[PDB]
Amino acid sequence: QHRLDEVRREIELAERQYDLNRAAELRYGELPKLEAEVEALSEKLRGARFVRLEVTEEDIAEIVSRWTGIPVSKLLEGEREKLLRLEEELHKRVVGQDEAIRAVADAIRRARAGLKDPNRPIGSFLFLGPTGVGKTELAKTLAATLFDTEEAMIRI
Amino acid sequence: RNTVIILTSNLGSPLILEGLQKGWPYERIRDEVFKVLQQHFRPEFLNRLDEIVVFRPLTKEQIRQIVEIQLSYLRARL
Amino acid sequence: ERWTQAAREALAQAQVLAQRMKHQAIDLPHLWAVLLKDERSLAWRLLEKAGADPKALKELQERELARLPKVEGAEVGQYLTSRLSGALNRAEGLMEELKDRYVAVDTLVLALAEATPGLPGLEALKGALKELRGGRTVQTEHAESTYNALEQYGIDLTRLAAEGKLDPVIGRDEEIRRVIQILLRRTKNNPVLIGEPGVGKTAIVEGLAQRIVKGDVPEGLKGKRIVSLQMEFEERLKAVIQEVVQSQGEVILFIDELKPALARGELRLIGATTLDEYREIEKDPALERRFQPVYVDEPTVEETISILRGLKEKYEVHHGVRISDSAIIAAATLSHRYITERRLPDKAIDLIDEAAARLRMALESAPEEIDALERKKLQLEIEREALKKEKDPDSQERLKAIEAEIAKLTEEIAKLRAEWEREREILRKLREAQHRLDEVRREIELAERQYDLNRAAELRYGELPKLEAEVEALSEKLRGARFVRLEVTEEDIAEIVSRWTGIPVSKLLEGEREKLLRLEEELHKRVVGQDEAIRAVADAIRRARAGLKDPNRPIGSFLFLGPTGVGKTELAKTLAATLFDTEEAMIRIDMTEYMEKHAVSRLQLTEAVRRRPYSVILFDEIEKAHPDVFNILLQILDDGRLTDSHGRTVDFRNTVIILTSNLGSPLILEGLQKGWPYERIRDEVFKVLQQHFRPEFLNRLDEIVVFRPLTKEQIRQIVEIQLSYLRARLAEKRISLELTEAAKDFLAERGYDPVFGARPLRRVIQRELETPLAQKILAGEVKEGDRVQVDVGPAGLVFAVPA
Amino acid sequence: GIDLTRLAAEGKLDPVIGRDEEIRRVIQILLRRTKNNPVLIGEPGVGKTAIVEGLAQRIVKGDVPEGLKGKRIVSLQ
Amino acid sequence: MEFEERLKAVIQEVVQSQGEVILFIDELKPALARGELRLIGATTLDEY
Ligand SMILES: Nc1ncnc2c1ncn2[C@@H]1O[C@H](COP(=O)(O)OP(=O)(O)NP(=O)(O)O)[C@@H](O)[C@H]1O
Ligand SMILES: Nc1ncnc2c1ncn2[C@@H]1O[C@H](COP(=O)(O)OP(=O)(O)NP(=O)(O)O)[C@@H](O)[C@H]1O
Ligand SMILES: Nc1ncnc2c1ncn2[C@@H]1O[C@H](COP(=O)(O)OP(=O)(O)NP(=O)(O)O)[C@@H](O)[C@H]1O
Ligand SMILES: Nc1ncnc2c1ncn2[C@@H]1O[C@H](COP(=O)(O)OP(=O)(O)NP(=O)(O)O)[C@@H](O)[C@H]1O
Ligand SMILES: [Pt+2]
Ligand SMILES: [Pt+2]
Ligand SMILES: [Pt+2]
Ligand SMILES: [Pt+2]
Ligand SMILES: [Pt+2]
Ligand SMILES: [Pt+2]
Ligand SMILES: [Pt+2]
Ligand SMILES: [Pt+2]
Ligand SMILES: [Pt+2]
Ligand SMILES: [Pt+2]
Ligand SMILES: [Pt+2]
Repeated sequence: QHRLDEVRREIELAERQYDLNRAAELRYGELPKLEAEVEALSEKLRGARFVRLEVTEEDIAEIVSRWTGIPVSKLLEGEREKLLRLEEELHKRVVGQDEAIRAVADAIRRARAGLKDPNRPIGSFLFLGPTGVGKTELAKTLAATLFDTEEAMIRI
Repeated sequence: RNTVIILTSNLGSPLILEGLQKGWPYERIRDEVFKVLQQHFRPEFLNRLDEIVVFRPLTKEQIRQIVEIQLSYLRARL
Repeated sequence: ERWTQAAREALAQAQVLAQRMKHQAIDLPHLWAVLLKDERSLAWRLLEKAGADPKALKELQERELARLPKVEGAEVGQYLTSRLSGALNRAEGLMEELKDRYVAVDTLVLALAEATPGLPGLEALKGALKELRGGRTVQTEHAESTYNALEQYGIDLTRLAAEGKLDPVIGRDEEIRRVIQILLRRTKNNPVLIGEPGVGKTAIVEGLAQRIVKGDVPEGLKGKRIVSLQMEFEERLKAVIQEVVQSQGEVILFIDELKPALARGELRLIGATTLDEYREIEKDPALERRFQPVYVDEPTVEETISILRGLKEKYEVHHGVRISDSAIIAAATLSHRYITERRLPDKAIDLIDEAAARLRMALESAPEEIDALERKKLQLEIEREALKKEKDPDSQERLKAIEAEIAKLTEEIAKLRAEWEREREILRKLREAQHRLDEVRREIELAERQYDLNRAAELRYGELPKLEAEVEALSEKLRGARFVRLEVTEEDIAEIVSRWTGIPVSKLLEGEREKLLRLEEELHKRVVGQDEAIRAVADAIRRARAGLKDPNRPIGSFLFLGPTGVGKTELAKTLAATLFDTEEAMIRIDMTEYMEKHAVSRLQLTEAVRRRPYSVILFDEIEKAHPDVFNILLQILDDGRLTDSHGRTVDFRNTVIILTSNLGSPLILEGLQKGWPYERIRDEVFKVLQQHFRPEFLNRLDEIVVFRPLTKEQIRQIVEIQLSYLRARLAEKRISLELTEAAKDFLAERGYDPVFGARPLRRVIQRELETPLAQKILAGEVKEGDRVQVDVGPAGLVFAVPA
Repeated sequence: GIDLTRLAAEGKLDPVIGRDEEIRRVIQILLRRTKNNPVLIGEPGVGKTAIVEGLAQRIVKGDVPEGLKGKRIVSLQ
Repeated sequence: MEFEERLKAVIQEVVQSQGEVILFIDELKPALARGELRLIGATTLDEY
């Protein structure tokens, strides 16, 4: 990797002095091997009982979780997976009011997927009905389940 | 563009409840309730709403179900 | 003409002073009094730097003036004392002894310094004056002496106007004349220009400036000088104001945006500000002695067009391009019709100026393409270097494809780089021609101001002729040049305009004429059925333009009657879009809500209209409104204007007023069931109307359109046009959406409702089609480019990709 | 001051990517007689400096038009 | 912690160690902008 890097500065430095000479053997011959050498060793570690040269989502999600909350979601769930189980997740905290969940869920799904004007909120609703039977709860739960946190709520 | 806008109100509450006691068709309720709305909200508004969701009263069972989920935190904290 | 404007003005100053104090002989004390205004005054500087303290001089000099006789009428400022005249003529002898082509104010101080016993002699004085290192043999119309407060913080417009520096202001004779008039008033001589930003208030002032320099202005202003002040601060401000008063009204001050020198009746001022900003000024009885307001109204498109044509020259010269008249008209029209922010004069120009700017940014068109091939060349140029060293002699030496490319590129490069030089050069001369072609028009006008028609003829002949054609050949030489930073056209304008709105295809192309003729088509592209309504509305509008109706009324006023959700609001919306290139041109008034302090809550209406003259105004449930509103409304239908809270009326002549109501709906429906004659319905329904609406109202309505229920097929047609967007939306993902007639029929079915109309269709299409389709897209079942097939079946619609 | 055009020359600066407009815009303003001193206005972390050092790299590559072709950018600290 | 005379003598001596020596300032900037000198700090919030 260090060579390949040095070799990149190397080449570029030639495509300035016009010394096509050097720049030649570098871009063709040098860079080729080095690029295969590293890609060779990389692959040479596709299996490592004590190593992983790879940096992945989990790794990212983790350091991200370190600054926020639960990699279980930050990571794992992808918008797609999340939006499909949406009605489930919501019901884990909001009892009944099925009509509400579906509507909100469908609206949001209909929102992503790109079937609505991009210049609008993901979804807008008007909750009607009795008091203390779901409304604010659903609003809270939505914030959490959809945005991985009840901190994503803003009340007026 | 990345926000969800929820708006609450009790404008149709009474009528909605009434529609549930007299047990008349949901559609009859929604329409009856909408009219009321048309009296306190500019159509431009009601028309730009993705949905007009109607929450209803809870059933003894649900209430118990809520008790359960409510107990969860206690279980957890304990 | 003979002495510099500086000294020249100094003399006039002294003369006017003589008059003010009612003197007979314009003596030295007068000249001193005006020359020694501030510490900054040149006469003061030069004198203090020589030895004699100016203050004592001025002090003692005014003493003499105070010890002079009070004459009368024809004896005031009757003549020049022998001493003064002598000094004045001695000043000329001193200018020749210095090489100054004219008599400046400093050379004038020496002369007087000689005619005044007690202060420094030539030797000392010439040395001090000399302590300003040359530059006095310059021009006569401007010696450029930056010493005094006025010259320090003020621009002398009359000066620029003198040297043809000001832009040709055209089309505001009335406002200028009014300003002139006001300055002559004894009671209120300080005119303030009240107008909106961009209207051209300052233009008025500089326009007046030019007239003064041409003697186009009456007496009393004939020699005046207009100075524009431009925003310890007050320390210098006072130094300025107190210096204008010492000029003795011979200098008018112009503030683009105090009382002691004013109320005293010695500070002649010209203002300019907003309406409301001036209203506050109208709260100081001592000041608000009525600065003689002069409301400069925003020019019409035609006027704006003339103005643009005026500066046409300047712009294309100061920027080196060619602004076609076509583009000019566009800048005026398009702005006045779709630019809600600024007001005409300004915005139109900004458009022309801003559309051209892009041509300047369009200079880096060569390097980009030249270097684009350069790098691309080095790519293959270095690639060969590797194929030259062969391990495969008769397999690698077949790089004749790459080598050939280098040549071509070496060709294209040598081409464009040299070809570019043409454009660049052709421009070189052109810009020079436009400059001399200007220096000539300046020279000529000059002559035509001093009867030296000698030059005015030799130039206007042959000379001028050349440039005009030379700077005409050079332009014709830059046809479709690779670097066209010349012609500015409609497309260019329309584009920058579209950048602030939408679709040049219409903004541009579409001419009111073409648009008004296809009106019924366009409307039907979005509104299904209700043919009677479209026709009526369309004909009313067409009848409106063409000029067959009172100019003082809205373009068209209507009352939509009939069922609900069958066209009314849609037509209203569609109209706004099709007629005003945007649904943003709509303004709704949900009357069913304004049931309280209504009147007050709309002078809101006036504002929307105020910012968007061309717009459709929709009043829902008109019957629910209270008599109060009908007045504001009725006032719109008549005279097509309206007075808001503040006062400044808003223009409604360019609006379309649609009013809805369900007053006859039931009867209308009944008439359709019992299938009785349309005329029988209309008449029956009209009676009802006559019971809730004042005849004055019903009579001032261009049409009383009646919407009717939709037919099964109409719905389907709506379903189709409704699907259009979904499609145009799914298009962004190359996803096609073909539905079965069965499917469409299903939506039509579920979509329409007897009492609600086609309102439900949307919710239906959303749930029955969009919701499912969304799940498929997120789930991945529907990918990019797929052609989604939709058909009916049990439990609702079913989808199918390909298969 | 740190010579960015030099760090670019030696290939020390990291690859700025995806900001053609802004750069070109600056390239422009850096040639306008009236106002030739362009100021980058933006929130912290958006990549303002990148724009500059990005421009630096172009100069060293001749990727920049004429009039800046040989220029040297120095960052005062 | 002529003052800077010795300070520089220190900072320039840590860099010559080649990152093999970490400097710890309990409660400099220049030789930190260009890119060099591995440092570990510690302070109150406001300062930072
Ligand atoms: N459907 C539900 N599922 C779970 N908990 C519920 C539900 N409905 C109501 N609750 C409980 O009731 C309280 C408030 O519920 P919520 O739906 O936010 O009603 P509310 O209309 O916001 N009340 P308030 O803001 O006080 O006027 C919380 O303690 C909830 O746990
Ligand atoms: N009558 C006119 N003749 C020529 N140019 C004009 C005229 N009126 C306005 N303009 C142009 O419009 C711009 C502003 O003109 P100006 O007369 O200063 O108006 P304004 O209303 O005072 N602007 P503001 O000070 O922002 O409120 C300049 O670019 C002028 O060239
Ligand atoms: N003639 C029509 N052409 C096209 N779309 C129509 C038509 N009639 C009704 N619609 C549809 O119905 C909805 C509203 O139509 P509109 O004509 O504005 O009725 P309305 O006056 O608003 N009644 P409501 O919505 O019930 O208060 C929109 O979804 C329209 O697409
Ligand atoms: N266009 C880009 N290409 C590559 N890296 C970038 C780009 N823009 C920003 N960065 C990176 O983001 C970080 C900050 O970049 P910078 O250009 O300094 O932005 P900033 O918003 O100005 N912050 P600051 O200078 O500290 O006020 C550095 O790590 C950069 O490498
Ligand atoms: Pt393996
Ligand atoms: Pt919350
Ligand atoms: Pt007097
Ligand atoms: Pt004279
Ligand atoms: Pt001010
Ligand atoms: Pt530009
Ligand atoms: Pt551009
Ligand atoms: Pt609208
Ligand atoms: Pt009402
Ligand atoms: Pt109203
Ligand atoms: Pt220290």
